[PDB]
Amino acid sequence: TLDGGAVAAPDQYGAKVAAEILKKGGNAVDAAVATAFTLAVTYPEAGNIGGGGFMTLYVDGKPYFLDYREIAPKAATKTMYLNEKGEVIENLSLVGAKAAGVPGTVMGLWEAHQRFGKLKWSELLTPAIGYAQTGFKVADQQYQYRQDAIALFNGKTNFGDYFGTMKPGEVFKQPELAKTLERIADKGPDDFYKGETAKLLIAQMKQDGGLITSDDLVDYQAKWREPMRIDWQGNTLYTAPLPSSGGIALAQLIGIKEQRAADFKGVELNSAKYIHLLSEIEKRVFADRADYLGDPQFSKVPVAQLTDPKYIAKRAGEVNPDAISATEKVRPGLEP
Amino acid sequence: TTHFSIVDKDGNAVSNTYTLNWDFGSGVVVKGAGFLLNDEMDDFSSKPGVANAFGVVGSDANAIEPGKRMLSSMSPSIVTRDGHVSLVLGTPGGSRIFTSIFQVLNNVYDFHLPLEKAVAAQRVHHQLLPKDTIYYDAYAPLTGKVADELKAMGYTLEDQGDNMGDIQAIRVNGKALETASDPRGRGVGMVVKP
Repeated sequence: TLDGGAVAAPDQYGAKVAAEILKKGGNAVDAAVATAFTLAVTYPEAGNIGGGGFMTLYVDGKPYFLDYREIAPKAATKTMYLNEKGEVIENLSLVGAKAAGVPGTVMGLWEAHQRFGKLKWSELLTPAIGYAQTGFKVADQQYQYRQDAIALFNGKTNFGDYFGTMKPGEVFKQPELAKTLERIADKGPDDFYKGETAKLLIAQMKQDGGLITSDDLVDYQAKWREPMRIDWQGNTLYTAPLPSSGGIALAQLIGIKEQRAADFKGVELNSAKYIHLLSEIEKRVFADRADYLGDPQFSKVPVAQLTDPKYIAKRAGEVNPDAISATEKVRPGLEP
Repeated sequence: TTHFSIVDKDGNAVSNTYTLNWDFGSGVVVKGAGFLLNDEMDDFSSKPGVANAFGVVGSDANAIEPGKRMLSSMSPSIVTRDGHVSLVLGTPGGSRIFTSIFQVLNNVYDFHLPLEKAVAAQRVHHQLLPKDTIYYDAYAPLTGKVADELKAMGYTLEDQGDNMGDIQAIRVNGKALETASDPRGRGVGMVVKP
């Protein structure tokens, strides 16, 4: 088949770990699980076990998609981020415990591995545990993001208790995170959603006034979904369906650009004409994004209608190649 | 947010985007456990027509409800041709994620640029609201004649204050593998031989 495997990772540690797993005979999923836990240590600004995400896969010639996006706590309400007079409360949805959805990453990595991985679960966490125990060197830009974040948090959280000792180019260790990963390696997701880690999560919600409960954690499920499929020019793109907007967005971006090929003929990449045409398409994509898209089991989302080739053709017609279309006139495309 | 891409020697592929939402999420660490909690709730529409931290709006579909998943822009992607993986890619960037991927795909498939150049190339973003506003990053800012021409058309140009993505991609060319890590970030790629 191929000359080998490959990894493209957002830091050197994820790259190294993925490569070691491939060398040991793990498949792409084994490597992905070990990489995701590694970055939960070395890339805490985004790599995580307290967040969520999406995995797109191609295994033995077939496409798959795994949704481990966070879910609103049972106690969430439509106006929970508004004051008694209806105004949005500054940063209540962005900073502090009420900003958190129920985390899905540990469940997602488990489900992906149980279905498709080749190697023993616990050993996929040993790399990450090592980096948490013996540390990694903080990057310059990473520390800058740390500075910006701690200034934004403005003393409202316990962030500084755990990440305040980060210094650029110095080794940063995370002993409590090491133990948490050891529990996940030994017990599986049960530790996070039912066990010791789950208890520690609940205690933090009570300490900080958050909403997540034990029942929230016990009821969390990752979901396998049919990936979004987009075909053009003999290529087949598999990407994220709802609850991601990217699948429908890409289906419309590619489909409309193809319909407007004549306008793109001859125009150099990142010319003002190129950029204007992309903006004109993006106008219509985001008009539909705002009006129709959300969790697909909580409303009847007209996905087919928004990706039918005839709809794509109608929306492509709206593109104005010579001038900006009137923003207030860019409507949701299925609006009667 | 962050993204990684993996292909194994059997031709299987994983494209994985995951996140806390904003940098270090909510800033809340689980005492005793040591991990940060997300601030992913801001991806819901908190109030109809009111933009969230990425400038995107919503109403009923993306309104908060118990047990509901909040709308995402994360778009981990795998391109195939003739039943075989040909390109694995994804990126952070909030509401810029799928427009950045769109541009990389245009660079690879329409402009036929080599992978490293397609990923390093300037990317910009528009999203209807804010009105006629095009975003750029300090890595490859809009400048010179093109910026004047866009300004003259009626567009507002704005430095968004962070890099526009961090593409991590793998191209499969027959049996050969190529990686690209966005120069905007500190990523690393490796081809791994049996």
